[PDB]
Amino acid sequence: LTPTEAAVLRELRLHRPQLPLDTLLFTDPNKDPDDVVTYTIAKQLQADGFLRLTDVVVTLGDADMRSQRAQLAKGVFDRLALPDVRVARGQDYPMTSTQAREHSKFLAEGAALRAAPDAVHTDGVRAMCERLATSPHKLGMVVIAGMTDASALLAEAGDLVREKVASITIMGGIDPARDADGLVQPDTRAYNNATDIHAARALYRRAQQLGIPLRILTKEAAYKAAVPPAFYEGIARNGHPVGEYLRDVQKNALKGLWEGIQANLIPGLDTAWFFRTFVAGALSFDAIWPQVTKLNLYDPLTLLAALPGTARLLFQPTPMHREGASPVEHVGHAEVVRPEKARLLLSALAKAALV
Ligand SMILES: [Ca+2]
Repeated sequence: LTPTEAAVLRELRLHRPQLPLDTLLFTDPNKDPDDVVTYTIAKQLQADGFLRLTDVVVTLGDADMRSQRAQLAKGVFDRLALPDVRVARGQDYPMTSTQAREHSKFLAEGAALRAAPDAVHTDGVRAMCERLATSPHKLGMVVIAGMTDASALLAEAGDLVREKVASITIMGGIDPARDADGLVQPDTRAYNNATDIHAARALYRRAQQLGIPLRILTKEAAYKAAVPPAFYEGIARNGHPVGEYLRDVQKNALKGLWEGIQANLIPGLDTAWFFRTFVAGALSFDAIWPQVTKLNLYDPLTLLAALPGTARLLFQPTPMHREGASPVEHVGHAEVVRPEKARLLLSALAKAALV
């Protein structure tokens, strides 16, 4: 670690809960770095007693694709010394031919990290249901992917969820328009909502009907707290296979995008877009990489917003619910009050986890 990377951690450790929060995670890894960065910081947050990641249900793609994502997730948890995490593939959800193409994106970098098929399960949220029935304390639900399985969990176990879930924290989007009853509803444009829009609608609505507090972190929250390439270069620096996966995934993705834009293989985007997005022409990528200053970490910030100790340190969520209704909070650009502490905590946790 670095000195300032210690003081923020030291500071976080002041806010350790009495018991770690048992956590149910809904995730779609290996189409970008986001989800695996989250597993990485979760490792350190588990080490320091903020959470315990008991169950992970994986979505995005058809049944076999979800199993591949599940095997990848498993492989990462194994390499993070998190051997107890129970990973299962989610259930089928509606897919056009177009979605079947797009939802099947699976980075080559992840192929070699895949655990054996028998290391992961096929029965979705069943174990989560069984856990909800037998847990002595309330659990958190963290949603960093499409909402097919999170919604199914509420549909199947609404009785249990009402009594046994403390909150549902979601990397999603809020329609500026409330529904007929003034309930918050998902934005059709936010990636995790659009994966299965009807499941997202059903999750946002049913959480409020059941009185489960909802916390929605939207993409603009990540902008202030975006990290440089050194976040990635740093975690890979000691040869940790998860750190190396992450750095390679982020760098290769950005490289493919620059080169495709440049050659016009990706005609709808231009150099000007790339520069506004990642920085602040005819160049090769090794000349562009050092200029990159902004890399967004949506899913990790979402996990940070889900734990009371981390959230108090970084955010002031804005209430969105009608008076006396089931609570709904928004974390957007203005609600991230210590973005530089956020950036530092993210780096500290990630580095610590890979030691
Ligand atoms: Ca994700």
